[PDB]
Amino acid sequence: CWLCRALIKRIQAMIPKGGRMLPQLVCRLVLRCS
Repeated sequence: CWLCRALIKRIQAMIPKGGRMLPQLVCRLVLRCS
């Protein structure tokens, strides 16, 4: 989760086209964080 969050936060700025909901949630969704 830490790393997932780091990447997720930075990326948010980068793409206006795609949208990810709050990072803790996003990591669980992909379940990358588990």
